[PDB]
Formats: sequence, structure tokens, C-alpha cells
Amino acid sequence: QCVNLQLPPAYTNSFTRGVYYPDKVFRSSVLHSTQDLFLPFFSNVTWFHADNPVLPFNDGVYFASIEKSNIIRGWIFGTTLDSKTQSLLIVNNATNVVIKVCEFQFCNDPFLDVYMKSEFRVYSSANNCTFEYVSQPFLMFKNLREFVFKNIDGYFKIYSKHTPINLVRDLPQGFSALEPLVDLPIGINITRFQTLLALHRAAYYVGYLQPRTFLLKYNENGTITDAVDCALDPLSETKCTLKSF
Amino acid sequence: EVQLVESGGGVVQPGGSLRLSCAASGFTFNSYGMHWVRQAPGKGLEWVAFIRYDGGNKYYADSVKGRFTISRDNSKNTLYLQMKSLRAEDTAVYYCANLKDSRYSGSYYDYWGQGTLVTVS
Amino acid sequence: VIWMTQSPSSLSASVGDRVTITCQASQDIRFYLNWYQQKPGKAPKLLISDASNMETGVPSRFSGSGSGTDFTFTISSLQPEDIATYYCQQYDNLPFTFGPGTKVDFK
Ligand SMILES: *[C@@H]1O[C@H](CO)[C@@H](O[C@@H]2O[C@H](CO)[C@@H](O)[C@H](O)[C@H]2NC(C)=O)[C@H](O)[C@H]1NC(C)=O
Ligand SMILES: *[C@@H]1O[C@H](CO)[C@@H](O)[C@H](O)[C@H]1NC(C)=O
Ligand SMILES: *[C@@H]1O[C@H](CO)[C@@H](O)[C@H](O)[C@H]1NC(C)=O
Ligand SMILES: *[C@@H]1O[C@H](CO)[C@@H](O)[C@H](O)[C@H]1NC(C)=O
Ligand SMILES: *[C@@H]1O[C@H](CO)[C@@H](O)[C@H](O)[C@H]1NC(C)=O
Ligand SMILES: *[C@@H]1O[C@H](CO)[C@@H](O)[C@H](O)[C@H]1NC(C)=O
Repeated sequence: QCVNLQLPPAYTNSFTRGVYYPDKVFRSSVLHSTQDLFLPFFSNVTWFHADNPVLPFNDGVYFASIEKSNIIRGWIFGTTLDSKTQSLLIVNNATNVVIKVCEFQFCNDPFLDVYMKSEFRVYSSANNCTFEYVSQPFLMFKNLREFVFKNIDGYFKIYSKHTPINLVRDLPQGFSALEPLVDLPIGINITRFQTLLALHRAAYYVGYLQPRTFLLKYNENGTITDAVDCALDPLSETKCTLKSF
Repeated sequence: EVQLVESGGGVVQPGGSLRLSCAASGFTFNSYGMHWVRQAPGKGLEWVAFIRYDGGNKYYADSVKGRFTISRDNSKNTLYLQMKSLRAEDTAVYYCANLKDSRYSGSYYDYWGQGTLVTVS
Repeated sequence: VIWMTQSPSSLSASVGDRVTITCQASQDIRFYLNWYQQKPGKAPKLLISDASNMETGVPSRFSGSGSGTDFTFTISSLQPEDIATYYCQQYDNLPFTFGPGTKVDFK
């Protein structure tokens, strides 16, 4: 059962945020140059309050949230977002993450209805399902949860990082790389997406990835501690050319 | 809240050039692709050009391809159209728009400006 | 290039009449058709997307359906405020195109 429940955008500065491990190869004590879809440094990221519009997916999405009450539960990814095409639904409940790809007929304004227990009010039907996956929760001071969503050659790739945050209303400064979470062999197009919130009877940020060249610094324990955006400015370009921070 | 304002119209001579611009506000301009559409007096709508959100790929209608250039500056929330070798047949009202598109731009909302008149004579 | 056409080029109807407008494509464009309504002096307004999905704020008297190469736009009961030129647009492939436009007059 669906229930029928526009402000200007706010912006924040993704200072040096949204960098993920480009592959699963171990490297240490080395500067590695790679080209991939990354969030540009110091970009203007759209700030929403958990206000739940349908957004473009473009070439991939950087999604971050700051909350202490688990309001954001999942995402809807697809094109038409109705029964005409296959759509990807990712939701997290108290014990498991449920991922399905079906011809969903989504509600005009989808959400989870929380009374402890909850009822899903996301879609009225789910026909011709092609993919299903179940595992441990993706989501489970304030908690900062960062995700990167890519869709390349039929594979929906998710990267994530979870840290404590002590800021009031913005993104933190400093470097933290996101690790691979899951790689789903789905084979569908994604052009638009929407966020699923838990509403009882928190804010998030959305940025977009670009084909950028990065210089990644791996420390002695094989983790990334810094990075240079080679197209940010003339100094960063010099640093990349000489492979030297 | 959402506005699109065209400017740079006016009267030019055949073989000349004119640079149009569109100021965007009230929405996340830097996340959306943008279109130019023109409408000659007494005629229907004609699609002119499309540019992706990152200012990367550019597409043109056959009738303007090779003469018109589409560009944007996401730091100024401004869309541009540079028209060279203008012909008498290019007389039209030019609109900037964010057209609803479930395949290419991923736009869920449809926005249009008021349009600016370009006359070639 | 996918070429679009519409029929009739113009029609006259009175208030309460049912009005149907046909849009066709030279190529199969599945369901990726937009319908616009333009009044003189104003920019076009989107009424229907994805062939049959109504835009928020659009009166329930408007509807549409179809797929492939043959689409229909319908007004179940024409109102005096519905006198406008209607255009169909395909966005299945670039370049995007608009149809000739169907002019609805007041009988
Ligand atoms: C979270 O969602 C999963 C969906 O898989 C729930 O697990 C299923 O629960 C139904 C009963 O409603 C069983 O018939 C299925 O066999 C279960 N599937 C699996 C893989 O265990 C899970 O119970 C939900 N958790 C909560 C708290 O609602
Ligand atoms: C929500 O709106 C849709 C579209 O008008 C309608 O079909 C549906 O019955 C409404 N649901 C409720 C609970 O009002
Ligand atoms: C971000 O927005 C500010 C205006 O608030 C602008 O001055 C700055 O150049 C923009 N930066 C980028 C990368 O767009
Ligand atoms: C699955 O798709 C086919 C069309 O290929 C359709 O006829 C069928 O009804 C769909 N299945 C369901 C449960 O709707
Ligand atoms: C998915 O994208 C590919 C590449 O553009 C296209 O050929 C295909 O028709 C699309 N399918 C759907 C259902 O959009
Ligand atoms: C690497 O790990 C060791 C513990 O084995 C730790 O003492 C050291 O500080 C770590 N180095 C970095 C750069 O984190």
C-alpha cells in the first residue's frame, strides 16, 4: 500500500573526499597513478535534509550521510522507475541487506513506515524478477557513512566507509579511502535514483564522479593516506608529472 | 524558485556570429545536462544541441552541426551557445531547457526559459 | 535520425468533446516519447513522459498510450483552457526531435 505524503539546493565542499581503492591488488610504500571515475577535489556537493527528489545518476554517485538515528535505509536505482523496466532496489533492515532487481511499480513517494517493527511502502508490485542478493547490513557523536555507486559493463559496484564524526553540519577534512563492499552482476541501465528514508508514525550529500587521473599514496600497511587530483590546478598537475607529493 | 534566463539576442548580418547565454538558478545546474531548442516565427519546435553535465560530450542537430558550438561553465551556472556563419534561416527564438529524459541526461524535471530572439538580416 | 510526424495537422473541437492526436515515429522508439503543450507567447509545458506517465499537476482529463512507432494523446473532455499546440518528442536517440505540432482550435 502506497501513501502520498520544492526547495532550492544547498552546497558543501567535498574537500578531499570520495576516494576509493581502484582495485583489489595489494600495494604498499608506493605512489600509484590511476585513471578512473573519482569525485573531483573541492567540488560543490548537493546537501539534502532527511526533501527526497529523484536525482540523476550520471556516471556514478558519491553518497554520504551523517546521522545517529538510522533514517536512511536504502536506495532506488533505475531509469523509468516504473513497471516498464528493470529497477534495482537496495534496502537495509535490522538484520540483513536485501537487494532485488525486478519490474517494480514504485510509489509516488516511497518510504519505510516505522512503528521496532516496520512496513515497506516502496512499491505496489515486483514482476519478472531477475536478480536477488541477501547479506549483512551495509549501514549497520554521529555516524558518517560514505558510499560510491558505479555502474560499469553491467556491474553495479559499491564502495563504502564508516567513521565517527563530531561536526554539526558539514563534511570533515582529511583523507579516508573507501573499500569495496559488493559487486553485483545485474546487467541493467541506471540514469536516475532516489533515497529511501525511514519515517516514524539526519542529512545526506550527493556528488558526481568524473574521469579523473589520481596519484594515490600507499603507506607501509597498504592503505591510502593521501591523493592528488591531477586536474585540480597547475601545482597538482606538476605533482602528478613528477610523481611526488 | 527555478529560473532559466536567456540573453545575448539581437540583430546580426548573414555570415556573422552571435554568442547566446543562459543563467541558471534554483536547481543543481552542475548535475544536469542541458539542451538548446529554437522556434522560428510561425513554426514548431526545433532541437538544436545537447551538452552533458560535465561539459564533456556534445551533440548537435544536423542543420547546425559544424557551425554551432555548445559549452557550459558550472562555476557560474551558465550555459552558452556560440553561433557562427549565421544564415537567414536561423532566425528564431532560442530557449535553454532541462528536458525530462529517462535515457541520456537522467532528468526527472522539465524546465524552460523564456527564450531570446535572434534575427539574421 | 528518427523522424517524427503528427496527424491531424489541426483540429477543431468544442468544450466537452473528446480530442485525439496521433504521433508516429519512422523508427521504433519503444516508449520514450514526451508530450508538450504550448500556448502562444509561452515556452512548452511537459504533460506526459515515457509515453503514458502523467506529470505532477497535470489534470486527470489528460492521458496517453502507445509504443514502438504509434502513439496517441487524448483529452477525455476538452476544456476552454486546453486550446494550444501539442507536440510529441522522441528522446530514444540523439539527435532528439519534435513532431510538426498539432494545433487544437476552439469550435
Ligand atoms: C530482513 O529481510 C530479510 C529478507 O530476506 C528477512 O529474512 C526472511 O524472512 C522471511 C520471513 O518474513 C523468511 O521466510 C525468509 O526465509 C527470510 N530470508 C532469509 C534469507 O533469511 C529478515 O527476517 C528481515 N529482518 C527483519 C528484522 O525484518
Ligand atoms: C496516492 O495517489 C495515487 C495517484 O492519484 C492514487 O492512485 C492512490 O490511491 C493514492 N493513495 C492514497 C493512500 O491516497
Ligand atoms: C563551488 O561553488 C562556489 C560558489 O558557492 C564557486 O565559487 C566555486 O568556484 C565552485 N567550485 C567548483 C569546483 O565548482
Ligand atoms: C514479464 O514480461 C512479459 C513481457 O515480455 C509480460 O507479458 C509478463 O506479464 C511479465 N510478467 C509479469 C508477472 O507481469
Ligand atoms: C541500455 O543501454 C544500452 C546502451 O546505451 C542500450 O543499447 C539499451 O537499449 C538500453 N536498454 C534499456 C532498457 O534502456
Ligand atoms: C602501520 O601499522 C603499524 C602496526 O603494525 C603501526 O604502528 C604504524 O603506525 C602503521 N603505519 C601507518 C602509516 O599507519
